[PDB]
Amino acid sequence: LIRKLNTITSWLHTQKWSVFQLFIMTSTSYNKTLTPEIKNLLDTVYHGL
Amino acid sequence: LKNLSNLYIGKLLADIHQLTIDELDLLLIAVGEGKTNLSAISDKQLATLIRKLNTITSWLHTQKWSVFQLFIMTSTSYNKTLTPEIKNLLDTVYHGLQGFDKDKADLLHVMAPYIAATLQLSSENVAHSVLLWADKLQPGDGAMTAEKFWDWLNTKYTPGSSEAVETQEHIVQYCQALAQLEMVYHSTGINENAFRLFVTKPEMFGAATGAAPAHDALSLIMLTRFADWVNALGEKASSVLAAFEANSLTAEQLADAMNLDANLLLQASIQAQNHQHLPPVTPENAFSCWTSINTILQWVNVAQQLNVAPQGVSALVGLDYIQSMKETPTYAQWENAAG
Amino acid sequence: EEIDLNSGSTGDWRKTILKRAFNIDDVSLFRLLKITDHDNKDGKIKNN
Amino acid sequence: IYATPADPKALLSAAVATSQGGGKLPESFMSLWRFPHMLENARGMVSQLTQFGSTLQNIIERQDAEALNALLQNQAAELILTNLSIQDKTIEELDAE
Amino acid sequence: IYATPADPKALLSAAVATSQGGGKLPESFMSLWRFPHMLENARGMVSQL
Amino acid sequence: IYATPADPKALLSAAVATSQGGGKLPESFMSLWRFPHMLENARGMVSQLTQFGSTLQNIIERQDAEALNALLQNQAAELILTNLSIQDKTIEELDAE
Amino acid sequence: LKTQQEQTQSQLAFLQRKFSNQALYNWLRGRLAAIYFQFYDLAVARCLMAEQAYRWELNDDSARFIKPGAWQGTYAGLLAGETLMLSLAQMEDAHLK
Amino acid sequence: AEQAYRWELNDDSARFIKPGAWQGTYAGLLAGETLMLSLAQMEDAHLK
Amino acid sequence: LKTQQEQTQSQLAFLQRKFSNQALYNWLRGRLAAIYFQFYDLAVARCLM
Repeated sequence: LIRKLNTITSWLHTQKWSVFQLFIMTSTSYNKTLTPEIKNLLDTVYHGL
Repeated sequence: LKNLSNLYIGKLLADIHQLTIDELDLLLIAVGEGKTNLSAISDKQLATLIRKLNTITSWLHTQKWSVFQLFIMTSTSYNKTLTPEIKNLLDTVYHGLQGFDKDKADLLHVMAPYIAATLQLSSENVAHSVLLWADKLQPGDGAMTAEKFWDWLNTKYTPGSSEAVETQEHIVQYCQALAQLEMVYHSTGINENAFRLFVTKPEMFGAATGAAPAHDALSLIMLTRFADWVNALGEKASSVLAAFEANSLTAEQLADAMNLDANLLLQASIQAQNHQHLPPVTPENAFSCWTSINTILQWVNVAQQLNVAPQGVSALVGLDYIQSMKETPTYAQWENAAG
Repeated sequence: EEIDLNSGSTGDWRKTILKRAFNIDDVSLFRLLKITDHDNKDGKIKNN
Repeated sequence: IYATPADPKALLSAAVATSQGGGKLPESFMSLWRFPHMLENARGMVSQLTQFGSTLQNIIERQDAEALNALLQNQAAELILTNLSIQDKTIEELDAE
Repeated sequence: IYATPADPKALLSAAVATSQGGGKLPESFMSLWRFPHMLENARGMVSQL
Repeated sequence: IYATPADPKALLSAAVATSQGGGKLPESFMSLWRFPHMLENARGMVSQLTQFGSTLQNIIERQDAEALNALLQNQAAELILTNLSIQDKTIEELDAE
Repeated sequence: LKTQQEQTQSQLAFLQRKFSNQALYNWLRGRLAAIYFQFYDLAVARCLMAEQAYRWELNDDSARFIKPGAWQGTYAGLLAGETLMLSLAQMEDAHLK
Repeated sequence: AEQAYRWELNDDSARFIKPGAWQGTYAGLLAGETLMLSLAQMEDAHLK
Repeated sequence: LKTQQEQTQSQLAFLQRKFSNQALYNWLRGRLAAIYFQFYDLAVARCLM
């Protein structure tokens, strides 16, 4: 665990990323609120298909 | 001596906040307190007034705005002079609507693009909100609305005339009111969706139920702070705003948006509900009304400043010496607080 | 001795010392418990 | 005790999208024109629509460009005012020298 | 007493709009041509416009 | 012995192309129309096709130009944060004096 | 620097006083967009008339080429004309075949 | 074209062409576009 | 410099918020490319005829 944490910590520093950016990319817990961005997606695909 | 003392108080308020007397007056008008007879003010009101002036003045310095700029945004004293900008507005709208039929339109949606064209506005969605806001406010001596405006524009106004009719005084004030609200939108920096919600359902932002949304100094600060909060949420702002308009926002969602432990907001939510606040915080408004959100966030900000949990802050409030008259916190309770 | 680390618990001197030792609040201490123990169905631990 | 200055921070902005769905179709009308003719008429009308579409896109791009230039000039003005203050201080510094 | 100078001041300018409204339509004329012909001729000139 | 630092070095990036072959033709169809008619209709379709192609290229150029403007603007913000740290140290240096 | 301040103010006055200012484009955008939308409904109506004529001519009142949503409010109608042109082209192909 | 329209459909007052396409303030810009819409409306009315 | 940071952030917000932003063009490109492709097939069929 310590070794993995160090690898990631060093890397996030190197990439200039916060732990929060990592979390966004790695999280499997997804939002359920329907936002304008998705509404636009659904219309775009709905009509496209 | 009493009169001299009261004149002195007014002077001090101006000197303290680096305002001239003229500026103090304009600010007090913008605050809404200006109508009060300061000479016979209660002590509670005076202290409140100082706090409002302090808050607003600090904010104007923060925003780098003059008092005159604030005054322009808050004033209801619209001019009646008919200027080229308005003459151009009236001709554009007049022609755009010559075929307008209410049976097929709500009027506001039709005017929105012509108004945007004349207010130098980038989005008709905002123009829509501005016209709606103005109708709720009913600005000017004529208590003008878009429908009254249209009846006049279509019946009396002659495009290119330059003389029109005497009722144009109300029309000019209405047109300035639209410009005023436009400046508010732009200077506030509020998201278009957030703005539509504010105008459409002001209670979400702490308005008294059924009130036209205000554009006075306090309203402007509130909206500005809301906008700053949204920017802080950043890329997760969309989720939070969508859940604000749709009343689904909760602690877990906001905490995720703000990079907080949900337990921090949950505990703060509870303390906000346990403690008495002017707008009471209840489960029903904790994440729905902006003022309840601010209350919860203040519980958090204080807890953060002191590096304690919201529970710790609550315990400290509980040591209030006035409330202690019944609680009489024991030494042990104080030892815990110290810990 | 039991120490109640629920973030919603009130304190006592043992709880205060533990926070003091780590310079953290009750909300983050509760989370720390969950980091160390994902099975504990409560926030209470003994002072082992 | 030396009071060490606090770290600078990044500023953020949100860019939350707006949304409006598309339109419903109008009622069909039985025209007297035969399809091969009505098609051409519809085509000509669509071409005129696409021409307006192109024009509108160009107007929008121009609108945004002008807005940016106005912003930039105002920003320049603010920075110059600050620089004037700085230069004035340089003169005061020389008087101290 | 050192003559501490006043702070630099901002400049401003006015850009007041001019206003020229529209006019009246010219008198109409009855052409010898049927509607669809004139319609296209008008379309033609409007395109040129 | 002074620890002489290593020299700075250049960065470089790969730019490997993607590849997609072209389209296949659909089956030939014989319509009722004689050659010059269909030639003109085909010409019409091709002209409209070239018009869309022009539009697409213009969108693409704008798409990429805007991405660059956003990139550059984000980069400016990053450099400013570094500059703020430098200036803060400059003030600290004067306090040391 | 004072000169630069004055020059900056001059550039700004020019930028705001020239005919081709931001105000012009906001006006043009608004007015054209209003036109564009109305023109779009008329374009759709002719496209629909061609569609009904198509259905009449081939005795097949079920075929559909014109779909709702050509005008997307989010994007202010951009590419609505192009969308309709594709539908008309699809009809043409169906008719010929 | 409007007068021809009226004659064919037996109208005395139908109006599509309205004043205002030319706005001197804006140097006549979009006057053509304004007229094109009005002609399209005239045509649509004819077709229906 | 602090002011420049603010101005920089304002300019960025403008680019993100202006109508002709990156999202717009990404959308237009995608939608048009899909149209262009289908149009191409129809044009080819016409050419083959």
